[PDB]
Amino acid sequence: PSALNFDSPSSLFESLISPIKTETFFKEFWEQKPLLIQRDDPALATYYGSLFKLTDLKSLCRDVNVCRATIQFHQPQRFKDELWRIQEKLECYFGSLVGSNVYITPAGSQGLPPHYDDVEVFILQLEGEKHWRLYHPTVPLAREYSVEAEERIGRPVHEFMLKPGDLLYFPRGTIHQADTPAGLAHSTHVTISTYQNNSWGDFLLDTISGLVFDTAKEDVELRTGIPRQLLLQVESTTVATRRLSGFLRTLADRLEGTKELLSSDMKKDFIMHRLPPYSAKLPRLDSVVRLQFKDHIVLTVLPDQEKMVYIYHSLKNSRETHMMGNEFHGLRFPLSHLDALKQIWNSPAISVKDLKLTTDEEKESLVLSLWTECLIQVV
Amino acid sequence: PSALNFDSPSSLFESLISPIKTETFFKEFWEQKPLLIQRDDPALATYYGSLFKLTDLKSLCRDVNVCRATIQFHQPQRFKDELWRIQEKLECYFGSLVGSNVYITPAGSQGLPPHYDDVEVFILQLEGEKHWRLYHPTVPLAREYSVEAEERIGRPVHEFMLKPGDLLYFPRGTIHQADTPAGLAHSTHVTISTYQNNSWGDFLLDTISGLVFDTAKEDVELRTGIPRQLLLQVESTTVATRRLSGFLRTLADRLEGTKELLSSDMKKDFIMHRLPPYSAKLPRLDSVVRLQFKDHIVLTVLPDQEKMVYIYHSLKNSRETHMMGNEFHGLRFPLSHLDALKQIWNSPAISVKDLKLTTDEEKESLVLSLWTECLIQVV
Ligand SMILES: O=C(O)CCC(=O)C(=O)O
Ligand SMILES: O=C(O)CCC(=O)C(=O)O
Ligand code: NI
Ligand code: NI
Ligand code: NI
Ligand code: NI
Repeated sequence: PSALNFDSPSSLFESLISPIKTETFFKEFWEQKPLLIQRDDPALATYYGSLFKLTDLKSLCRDVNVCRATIQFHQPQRFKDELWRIQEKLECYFGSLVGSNVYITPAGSQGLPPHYDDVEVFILQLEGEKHWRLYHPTVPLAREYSVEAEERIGRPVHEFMLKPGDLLYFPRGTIHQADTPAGLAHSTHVTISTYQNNSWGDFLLDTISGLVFDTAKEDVELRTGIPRQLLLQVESTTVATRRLSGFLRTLADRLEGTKELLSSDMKKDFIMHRLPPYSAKLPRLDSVVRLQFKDHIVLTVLPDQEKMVYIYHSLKNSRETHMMGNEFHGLRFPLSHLDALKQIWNSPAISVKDLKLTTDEEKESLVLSLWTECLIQVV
Repeated sequence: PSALNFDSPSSLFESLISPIKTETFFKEFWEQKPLLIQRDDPALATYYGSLFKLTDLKSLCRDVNVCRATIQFHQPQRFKDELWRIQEKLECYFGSLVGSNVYITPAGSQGLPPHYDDVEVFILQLEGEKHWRLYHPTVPLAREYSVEAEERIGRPVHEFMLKPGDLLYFPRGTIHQADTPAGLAHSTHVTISTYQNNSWGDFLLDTISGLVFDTAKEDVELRTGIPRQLLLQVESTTVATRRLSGFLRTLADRLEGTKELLSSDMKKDFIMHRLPPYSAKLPRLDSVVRLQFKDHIVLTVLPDQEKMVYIYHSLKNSRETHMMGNEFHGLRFPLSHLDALKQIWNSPAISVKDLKLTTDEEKESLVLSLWTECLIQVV
């Protein structure tokens, strides 16, 4: 029960934070307060120790980093399978990119100075022990990374010692600092982070375009031009703001009677950069098929590059470049197939004929396209 | 009085639409209805005929185009000085890009089919005569260009014959079509268009980022994360919309007590692409200086590339590439100089000492920087 169960994405997250119940996690901890899970499991401790060892550093020696005294290995999932398998499922579960960093510090040495990150972290102690001290956030759910002055963080709210097998979680903004106790053993943990720039402010901005565009199609006021030279001014004018206020309110109202939101980049960016699935009968129109690798698929309606249904998937993504950000697989379809696509999605199973399409050739053609992209499966 | 007065941008627009008064224009015509200005001025007619001749086509023969029967020369201001001088001032006046196209059609031949443009046009008859027919807009102040079916445009609302010296204006969305009367003479006019994508919907979207960012800095709710897998869904959820509605309303309210709006790209794009000014004593701290080429300057506060005052100008822009869009001059300053910058702007004159800056070296240094960029002038 303490071992990681990779059956499903949700089954994995359950085991990762075991014995804490997921229901409890999201209810009292997630994006609220830190959660220390000290364990007593020799097996899990040994498992954890396999995720990344000091020696793994030499075997693989931008990849690493040194902070005066602390060695940081970036995105180990590009080489370590177990982690790739872990973070992959985490991405499916959270629906957000999930990267990780490894921190290695020698005995008796301090680590990075007091600071707070801009992501949700999941710390796993792999080797040795680390002295942690968490402080109250100066910026709850902070959006950017920052270091703070000791004269500002106040006094620790929670202090502890992590050892192999333990797991530490805390929301973005949580000020922290750690050091390796004097002695012989060095410390080694990996920090699995997610939910970066995945707030409502990001969602609002990632959907406001489609809203304005759809609304302006019926409100001539939005289609009206701006004052002359407005862009040449050095200071905004009350009218302009007053005007924009009404427009925001109009948008608001229209939204209530809305059921569609368009992702300008969020969806695309996620699928485009996420990890590929851990990978270490031909359909007829009489067949019964269903989506596979759903947690790796995404769809939206965008211009041709008129408006067509686009299917983006990450089955062909590179794990060697995950999160390194040093650089579009899918399918294009006419709106007429949208509903059909939505049927396939929700339906746990479905017959090719039941597709709400015009003719059987396209009824088949479609499922045949999806099949070549490894998205469809026959029963 | 009918001749074009290039003293100032505003003096030019006045002469362009002469004898119509600008006050009348913006009050009853601009973005409202078409305005036909038939004239009787042999001088102006001859002037107009110089702006672009059939022969100018050969002298310069993506540049041209042929539509079955109609020849379209694109962006003539890249070679014709008078036009460059005209459109430049128009850009200063409108604060929006101002491009132009030339249409040449032989006698007795129809032109493009019925359609409506997505820009504010200013048609100038240069040679010959053209039979015009305007129809009611099917999409008032349309945002995109489109052709319409004769079975839809209804019956002409205004019909006329343009001849050298005349000027025709109509807002975007105004359906139209023209043909060259049978005979000997061909038609030649230039269409000066502006205000493309310069609506409130564009402004809202071009400023919403800075608003959310500034608001989220005090509203933790905006900083809160989105539901898991929200980006993996195929259909929005009432909650999400309801949520976004409140956020829009919050933004609205905050705006009322706001006095600052940030341009994400609008300003930058304008200066970056506009035309350069028509171009065919060293300052001391005791000097009295004032901005020159103001209508060609713009400022905003953006990340370093922390937040610094950026000055962008178009004095070094290429007229040969204007509006061809087949591809950043300015200065960087610390916020501490912003107010000083704003002083220089509003002030019709000002002494270097009066700059609200810390020390005299920077009081001078600043004005010296601006001076090398050709922005400052001494009295
Ligand atoms: O190990 C350390 O010194 C601290 C690492 C850290 O800041 C983190 O895991 O977020
Ligand atoms: O000259 C023509 O045939 C029509 C040109 C046109 O559509 C325009 O000037 O907007
Ligand atoms: Ni950290
Ligand atoms: Ni310690
Ligand atoms: Ni037209
Ligand atoms: Ni005719």
